[PDB]
Amino acid sequence: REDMDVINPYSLEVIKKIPALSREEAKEAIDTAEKYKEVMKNLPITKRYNILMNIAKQIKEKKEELAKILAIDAGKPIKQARVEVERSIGTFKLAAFYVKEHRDEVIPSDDRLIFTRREPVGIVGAITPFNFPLNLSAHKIAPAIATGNVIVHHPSSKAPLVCIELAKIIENALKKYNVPLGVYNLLTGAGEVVGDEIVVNEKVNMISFTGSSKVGELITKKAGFKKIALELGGVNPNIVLKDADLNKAVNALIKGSFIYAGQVCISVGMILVDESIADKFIEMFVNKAKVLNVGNPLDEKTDVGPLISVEHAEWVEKVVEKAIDEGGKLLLGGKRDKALFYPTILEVDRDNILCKTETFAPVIPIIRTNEEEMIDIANSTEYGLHSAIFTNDINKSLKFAENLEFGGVVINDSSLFRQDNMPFGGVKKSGLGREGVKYAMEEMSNIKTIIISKA
Amino acid sequence: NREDMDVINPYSLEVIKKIPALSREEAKEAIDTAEKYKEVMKNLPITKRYNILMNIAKQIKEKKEELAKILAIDAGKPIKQARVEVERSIGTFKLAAFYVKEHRDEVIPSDDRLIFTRREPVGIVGAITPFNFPLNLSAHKIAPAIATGNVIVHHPSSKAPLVCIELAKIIENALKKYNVPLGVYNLLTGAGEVVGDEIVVNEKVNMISFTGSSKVGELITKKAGFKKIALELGGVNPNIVLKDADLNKAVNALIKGSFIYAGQVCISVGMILVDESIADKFIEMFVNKAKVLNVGNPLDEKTDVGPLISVEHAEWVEKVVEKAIDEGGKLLLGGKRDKALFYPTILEVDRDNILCKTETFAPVIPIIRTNEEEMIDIANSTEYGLHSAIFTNDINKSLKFAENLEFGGVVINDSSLFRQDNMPFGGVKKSGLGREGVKYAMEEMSNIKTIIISKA
Amino acid sequence: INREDMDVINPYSLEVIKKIPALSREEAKEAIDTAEKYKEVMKNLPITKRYNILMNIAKQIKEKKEELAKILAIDAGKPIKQARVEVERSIGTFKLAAFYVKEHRDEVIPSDDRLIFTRREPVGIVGAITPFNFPLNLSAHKIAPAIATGNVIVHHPSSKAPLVCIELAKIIENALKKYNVPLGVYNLLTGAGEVVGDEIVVNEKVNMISFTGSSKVGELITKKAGFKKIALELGGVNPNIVLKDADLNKAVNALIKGSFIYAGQVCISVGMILVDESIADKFIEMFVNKAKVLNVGNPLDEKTDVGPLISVEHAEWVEKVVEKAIDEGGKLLLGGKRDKALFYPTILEVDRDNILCKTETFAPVIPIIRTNEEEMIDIANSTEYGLHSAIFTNDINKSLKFAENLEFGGVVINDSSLFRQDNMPFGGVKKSGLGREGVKYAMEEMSNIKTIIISK
Amino acid sequence: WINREDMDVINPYSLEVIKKIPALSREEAKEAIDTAEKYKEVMKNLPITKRYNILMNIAKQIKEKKEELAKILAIDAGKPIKQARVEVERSIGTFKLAAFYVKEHRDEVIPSDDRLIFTRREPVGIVGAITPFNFPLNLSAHKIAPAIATGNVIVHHPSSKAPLVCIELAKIIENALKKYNVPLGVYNLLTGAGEVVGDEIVVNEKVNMISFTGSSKVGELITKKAGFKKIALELGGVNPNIVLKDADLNKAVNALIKGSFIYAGQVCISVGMILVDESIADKFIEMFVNKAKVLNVGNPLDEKTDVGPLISVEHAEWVEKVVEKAIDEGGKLLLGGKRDKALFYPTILEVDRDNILCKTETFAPVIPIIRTNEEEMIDIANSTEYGLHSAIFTNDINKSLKFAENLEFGGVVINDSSLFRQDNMPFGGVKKSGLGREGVKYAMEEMSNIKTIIISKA
Repeated sequence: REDMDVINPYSLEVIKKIPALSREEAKEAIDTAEKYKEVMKNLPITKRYNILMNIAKQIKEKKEELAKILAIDAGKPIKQARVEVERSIGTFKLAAFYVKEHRDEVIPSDDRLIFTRREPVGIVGAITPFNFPLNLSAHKIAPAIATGNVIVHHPSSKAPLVCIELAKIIENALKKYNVPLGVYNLLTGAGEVVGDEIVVNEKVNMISFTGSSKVGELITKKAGFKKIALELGGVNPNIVLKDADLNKAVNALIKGSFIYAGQVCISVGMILVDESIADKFIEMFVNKAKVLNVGNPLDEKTDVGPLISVEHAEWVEKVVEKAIDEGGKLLLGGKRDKALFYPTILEVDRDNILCKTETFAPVIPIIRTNEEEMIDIANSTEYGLHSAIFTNDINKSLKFAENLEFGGVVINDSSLFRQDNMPFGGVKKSGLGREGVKYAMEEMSNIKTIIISKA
Repeated sequence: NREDMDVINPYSLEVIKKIPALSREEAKEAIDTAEKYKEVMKNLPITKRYNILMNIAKQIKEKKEELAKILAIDAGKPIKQARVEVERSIGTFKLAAFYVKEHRDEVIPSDDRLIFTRREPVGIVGAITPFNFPLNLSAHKIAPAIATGNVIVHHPSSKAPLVCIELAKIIENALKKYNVPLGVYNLLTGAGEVVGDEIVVNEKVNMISFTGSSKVGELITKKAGFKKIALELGGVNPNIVLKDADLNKAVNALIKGSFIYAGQVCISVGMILVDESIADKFIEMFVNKAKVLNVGNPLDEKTDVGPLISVEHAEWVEKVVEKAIDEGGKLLLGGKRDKALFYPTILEVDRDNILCKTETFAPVIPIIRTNEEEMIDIANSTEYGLHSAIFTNDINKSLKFAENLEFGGVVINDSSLFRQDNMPFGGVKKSGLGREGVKYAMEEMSNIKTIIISKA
Repeated sequence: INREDMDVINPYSLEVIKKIPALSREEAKEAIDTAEKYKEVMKNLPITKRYNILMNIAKQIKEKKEELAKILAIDAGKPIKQARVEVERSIGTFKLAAFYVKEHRDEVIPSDDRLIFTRREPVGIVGAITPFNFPLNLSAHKIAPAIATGNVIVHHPSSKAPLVCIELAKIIENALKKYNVPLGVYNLLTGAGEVVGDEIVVNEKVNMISFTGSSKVGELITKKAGFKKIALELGGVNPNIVLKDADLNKAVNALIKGSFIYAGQVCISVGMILVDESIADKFIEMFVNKAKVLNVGNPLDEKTDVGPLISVEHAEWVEKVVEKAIDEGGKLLLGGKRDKALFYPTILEVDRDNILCKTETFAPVIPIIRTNEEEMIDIANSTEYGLHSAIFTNDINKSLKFAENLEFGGVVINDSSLFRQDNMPFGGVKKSGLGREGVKYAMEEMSNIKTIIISK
Repeated sequence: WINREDMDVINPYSLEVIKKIPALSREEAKEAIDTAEKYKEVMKNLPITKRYNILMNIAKQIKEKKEELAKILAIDAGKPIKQARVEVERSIGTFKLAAFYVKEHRDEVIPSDDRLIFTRREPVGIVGAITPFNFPLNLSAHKIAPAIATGNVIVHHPSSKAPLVCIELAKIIENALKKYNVPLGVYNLLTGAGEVVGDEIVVNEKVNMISFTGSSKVGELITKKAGFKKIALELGGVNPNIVLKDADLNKAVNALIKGSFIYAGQVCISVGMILVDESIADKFIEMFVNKAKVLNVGNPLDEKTDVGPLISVEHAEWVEKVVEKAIDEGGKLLLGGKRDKALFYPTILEVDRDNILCKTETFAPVIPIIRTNEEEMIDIANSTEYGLHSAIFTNDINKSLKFAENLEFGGVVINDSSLFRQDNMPFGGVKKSGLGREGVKYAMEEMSNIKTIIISKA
């Protein structure tokens, strides 16, 4: 069927039309998935390894094609798209490694052998975002397959095309190794229908959701008796102490601020800079931001592409307007061409709307402050995903690292840093559970404790 | 200081004393207060946590016989079993002390970056504990919570709260000794549906750790909201006896599993599935051992089986036994009651019997004779998945059953009742979320922080 | 170099395949001095570069699989189907090393006001001395973890089948060049074991010795190595136990594999079979009948099950051991025949006192002892060795009792002693070894821990 | 033999003979090992609960005898009483930690299709423990506690320079064994000449593992004589402590005073040299000498004593000669350089990188200070044959990490001296300073062998 328009966020053209499943169709797919739980649960290690490795092989073989899809559909600059594709290859490969290597444990006992075994949770409901639709899908699908789960997967309608390609890739791997196709199910359509059904359905055993904090919170209220993993967003504070290497902090913060036009859960949300160096930092940072190439994601020279929709870009514009109304000083940008939003920098105080709002936009509030106020400002939000500190001081770096109420603390690089094999996630309203393949596999399985009593 | 709620001796039915019952508004105030102490708990040094935990254990040891007597009087637990529970609780606190010092974080390899993890408290842990092992099951929530730097709001079951009140005084003594504000640990007594519910629902509580009925656990998942959730629920635990089982050993093990604490344990034997070829011999042997059990006063040293926790429960169990007999269940022993004192009761039934899908929390044992190829299916046929057991000397069959039994625990050659306190413990399906055992509970009661140091 | 000093022999035809360099001690010393110059380069090689080199080695091996397999057949006398399996394993070993460079975990230890963490660093120069029998995968098991852990390598391969190691050395050189690493980080040193291998053992610049081969040589190494880390993978007379309740068809098939894979020239090959008296006749008949039909001949033939022993010299010696075994009262049941180095599957029934029960023959010569259960553990543990043991039984209690009481680095239940999953920790106790292999385990042997303490 | 009075035991402060103890012949050592062999099965099969109980009871007895044991350290080892108490407290902790690891140590399961693969740790057999004079109670505990925990029989030679606390510990172990009905033959204290009794433990083919703590010279000879045994060595070094120009000087001085002068410098991780940036060298030296000046040097039984005597007059005389040589080579004496029998006073010299003190482990309160530039420091620090502990004082993130990664040592301490050891951390040296790691959990791994068990499924 051809139900739902898929849009190129740069040109605004309809790229194509895809199926939008009804709630009853979503229920049907879940019923089908349930029938294959036994097949997946019993799939040998060698078979899961082979499937995961073959998925990585196909992605590698179609790397440029997949990167182009990310550029056209997600608006992702082609150089950045290639990086995401490369990461997705790594993710499937690492899950293949862990099928073979994941360790269970033996616990000492007099006259008993006590050991653990991990078994699938059953049906994993994977709900993936528009921004890194390929690698973030890989971060749910790969550990799910690794742990013998059946999958129902709803991708974001804002950039579904790479996920459709991944589903075909998965289907090929499954066919190659004689596994029924019903073990993996891509369900496209409205989030509030298909996504909602995955969350609510009593046959689904676990929800793994990456996306907005608002939606994540709603899931906790509607999911019922299921395991729940949430990877949400935040307003990620990046702190520049008076002793920081300023050139290196600027370069790091340009990346953290403007990669994928700020549409990353760990994008820079606010910069707190010591008053003594604030003028110099601000000048250096604005000057570097000025020279970024803003435009067509398909162009090799493009640094910053469009936001995912005009509707979102319009919303960002109003937020920047509100920020200026509250006394924010515009230092760069604040301009918009349809969905193409230009790098925008303001100096604001800690009470500004931008300090409390995740904009998913290339909009950067800078707060000049004393060291004594920084931790309090950094911790002042309802979120707690990533934070960062730039300093050369051992004592200060450790004090900040301990006291920052965040799932991740980065020293001398921006909040945007994630090494794919590290445990990754947020506290407060920013998440539940940790991702990264090893960690996701642990969430996507249940422990069985086996006790053999000795005569 | 309020005398609101009766506490009952389930053997004599006498009111032992009256304790406070907090209103919802009083529970909210207590949670608000606890919130104030999150920072002090979070920053308590390792040495201080260690010292607090060891001193709790020391105090429990000192009062061991006194605490055991309270379990007998208040929970109806035979004194020999009460002493075992107290000893376990000492171990639980000491193990938490060990882990505060020994729990390991990790380093992830990276070119030109130092990446390592750190565990931090979840914040306020809401601990809701059951009447059946109210001392050690409280220890299994409190000890790891203190170890991981959490503030605690704790609601104990009203059916046997007295030992929890004594433990609270003990914790208070330890906190005073090491100059920690008392507000870091809070015992909130009263109606489960008022105080326990408020702990579950309140937005300031960061994590719920509940042990008790499956029905209540299910409801908690719908009402908790944005919180970490650990649930230790129940089940109808199938115990499987194959053709080749050592029958003497299986009988002895299953007597314990069936009748310890009058079957009021989440991992108590809920059904026995026995091979047809040995069913007659097994059943005769099993009934004959159950016949000689001493039923009576929990304070008596020779007592094997004490009362159920309430008359109300005993009356309900009686009804279920009646219904089981209505459906064709064959009464082999017991089926008699003296107020809350319920006698060991054994029936032969088929897989469709009400007892095969009802958690009775009672000394009532359905036995199904069947064939091997049916056993896994019957075992897996409930909505629950806590513990299962198999008695066999066959390697291939033991592994087949171990893999295929849909349970959080599978016990080979001992009953479902087995739990070593330092093992990961918990259920699948409607029997739980998360694992207990101090090391595992600590992992649930903390969040990971990933720290990345970028090198030149 | 380009010198043609030492004959390399095809053990089937006994023809000289070619001549290779035989390094002098002074040339070995010179090579070790070279390796020393590159310790700093290797120690600082980034993770990505180590990963890339190891994956590229696996890629090239895969691309040359059939060629490498043919070399094993011609040089080691290994039947071609078995040769392919070795090559396949070696690809996996390099790949697994690649993944552990990325995933290996260090730890963080709790401390008030201090961050304490570990860091693994290379031992420095790893001296690898590899055997003739699995020269490719056993070289992979030393080289792959060495590179992963940032060590320089000096490697002496067995002169009895050095050709595949010369090919692996070229593959290593290609990978090093591709990623701009000096070739001096890996050095293949061919020649006499007692000259070149000995220099590696004795040289004070070598930091660790990893040796796989004869127990005699391994013992010598402990006396000659001095102040170095030492890992030894030696042999044994591996006992395989068949209890009266074993699945006989399965035990026979498993034991045919364990007895006759690579003509018994494996450190974990079946050294003796102990069989319960009650089933001894049936077992022996079944085992002899399966052994009878094995195809003995040219390893290049796809049909061949059993190729030649590695030398005429060794085959002559085995023949004398068999003669002595017969002298002692051994009963010849099959074979005993020899054609140059081609030794036919040979089976004797003997008693526990026979020379075969104490002698590692590295040959297709299988002593069978009929006995009772209670004597089995004592017979099995009666040697100076302790590599692998196996037991065939369906009995849980007996399997657990034997597993605990067998004095061996490995205990295999319901498969023969020959079993080794490449990712399991592998090695021996008593005179059979020091340390464990398998990539993750070798990486630990080939690194030193650094504890770093940051005081706050 | 228990009644024999063969060998003098000396108080290093008064030089008085405290008492005379047995010295076993090689043949008596052989017999003790033969007898220990007979109890290998008993120890190997001792239940977890029994091992736990024995370990906890040893800890309980040490705690009940704390003051007495501390006094023995003062009198026999010359250890200031305040430091003796600390050692005793650590030893209680070591036995308790072993108790918890008997219960908590984890084995692993490895994935396999249709196979259950798991590991089991089993004892090495007979552990030959050879312990030093300097921390004779806790360093004995660091070998005994893990050995018992892992089901090994023990033959234990304590240093004859301070054996009395080890005789006391042996009685304590005997009491615990008796209490829990274990034969006394599972643990054997063998006193006498190191070159007789220690040598026999090293060479005897029935001993399965050697764990030795002491001089690097003796450690090296063990590697040449042990043969086919597992070997763990905890040796010494000349431990470099580096003070960068951005260091907190007050903190560095306090930390280095402890590291330099605790137990009169007779610690394997004692400060061996201080490298200090040229730019701050004068200020640091003045502060360091001034704090060292006010240390109380005297009778270890006095509560006020900071520094007691060296373990022997022989050693003190040798140290005197080394200081003389250091001065001959151009070393500038800043403090001390004086001896009263075995009582050696805090001694500080400014020297260059080529001075004898930069290459010599003195086990004495003698501290060479070398002023240099930052870029020379790693090379000077790494220039010895040893590699136990190093330290760096700095507030700079990048520099701390650079030094931490490039210092060729088993331990690197940032902002405390080389003397730091948390008992639960893996502890040991590279180069000539060791093999293996101690710390209960780590020693348990060294003192056991892995068994891999594979259950093949149908």
